Amino acid sequence: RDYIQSIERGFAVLLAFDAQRPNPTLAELATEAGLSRPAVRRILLTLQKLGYVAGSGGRWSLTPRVLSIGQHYSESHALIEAAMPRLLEVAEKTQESASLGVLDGADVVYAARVPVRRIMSINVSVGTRVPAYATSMGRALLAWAPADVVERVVAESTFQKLGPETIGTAAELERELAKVREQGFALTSEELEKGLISLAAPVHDAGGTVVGVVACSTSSARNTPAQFREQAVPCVLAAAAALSADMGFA
Amino acid sequence: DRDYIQSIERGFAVLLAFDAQRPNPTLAELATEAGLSRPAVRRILLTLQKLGYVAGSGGRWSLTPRVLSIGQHYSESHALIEAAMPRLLEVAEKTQESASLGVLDGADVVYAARVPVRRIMSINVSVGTRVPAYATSMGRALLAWAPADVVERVVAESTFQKLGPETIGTAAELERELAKVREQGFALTSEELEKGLISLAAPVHDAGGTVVGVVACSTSSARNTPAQFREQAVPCVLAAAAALSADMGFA
Repeated sequence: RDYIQSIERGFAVLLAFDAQRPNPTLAELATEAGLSRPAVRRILLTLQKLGYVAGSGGRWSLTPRVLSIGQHYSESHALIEAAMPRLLEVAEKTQESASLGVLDGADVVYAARVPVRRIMSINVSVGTRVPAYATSMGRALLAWAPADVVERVVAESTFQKLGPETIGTAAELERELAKVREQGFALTSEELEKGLISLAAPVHDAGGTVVGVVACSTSSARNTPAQFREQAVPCVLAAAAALSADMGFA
Repeated sequence: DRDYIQSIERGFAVLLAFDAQRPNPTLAELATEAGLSRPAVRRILLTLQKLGYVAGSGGRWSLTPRVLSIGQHYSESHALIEAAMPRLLEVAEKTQESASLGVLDGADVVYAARVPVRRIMSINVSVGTRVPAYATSMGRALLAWAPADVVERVVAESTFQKLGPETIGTAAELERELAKVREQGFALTSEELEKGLISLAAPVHDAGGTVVGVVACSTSSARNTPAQFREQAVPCVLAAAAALSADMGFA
């Protein structure tokens, strides 16, 4: 009708790949994608012609051309490049990795990252997805968002218990959103994962629309939430403010 | 069995039509760029919208962040290492020197891959060895075309301590070195990491134009002068980096 299911299946094949299993057979991909082998074979051959996969010896690999499509999101969103120097200022000051988060349905996606080298690794790459309900980024992105947006997120939010302190209910989400509006930032402790503490502050575009958040995380082994707030809040808010200015916010 | 699904090609053609020049384009702008009819592109946009990859409003369209999540199903570093091996062997055979792939990690360069040669008196590096970006050919070739914020991080995290007789000691000096590298197309250093050690590195690119590593090669001043080594080794360090760049889809 207006729905091209093969496009869906094309993505399903790409997403069936595991970063840690770089060279699967057709059969492994089709089982992962939940698609028939003839479907997967035809998709693979198309993706190969387009330069996204390479096939050899019954096995298949992604190519770097697979990162190229993602790079178009960044190229067409100037906030990403502008973010980098501001995130570096956060990472240097705190010695904690600094990120730009953007809303994508019920998830937040890490759109840009300045990592710090520890073994005590708070591990996410660009394109990593985390639920909005359970994160500081989520809350700083939803605190000033429309009610319909929020409901649409809530409807899709699994509200899993991910850490010892993860909120349970949407009624509870709403109480955290209220705090964020009063604070001007979100703080979460042990909600996305055991031992994980995060701050995030909203970034505004020229219209005063919250288009992203500057975020910084620590381990509870390094700081208590109150310590992390006292230490890191000033530079997280200053980074978001500058980034907002960069976008033409007044 | 047809081995080709056109609408998958068209889906990508539409996704790729969004860029710095078309951040929020209309249907007509997208259809023109993709080389497709507007009805076809309309149907593809509506499918991509349902899948959460684009968002449409007021006759204009945007990529959502969802496309970012595709790349995380890939390790480029693993792939670069695998593709590197044959090219590094080529370099080791032509130069008679251990050939390495270097990658950037913060202010350090890591020896990601290595093809060693056999000498009694040897240049000793294992995979995983880190050397500072500020003091090395590999560092300089990894930084010379890197975004300002990447160079800025290195600077903030570098000690700039003297390691060999000729190590640069300042950000201003590093910056001058990087300009020389942009102009040369490769880095050459001598005596900056250790007395008697001379090094060359050339940048490697992937499909998206990003410098993803360097092909590198070192010698001893007992076997070569810096000018001598640059003569005999640069051509094939360059050819190896260019061949590996191609393996990685660089146009």
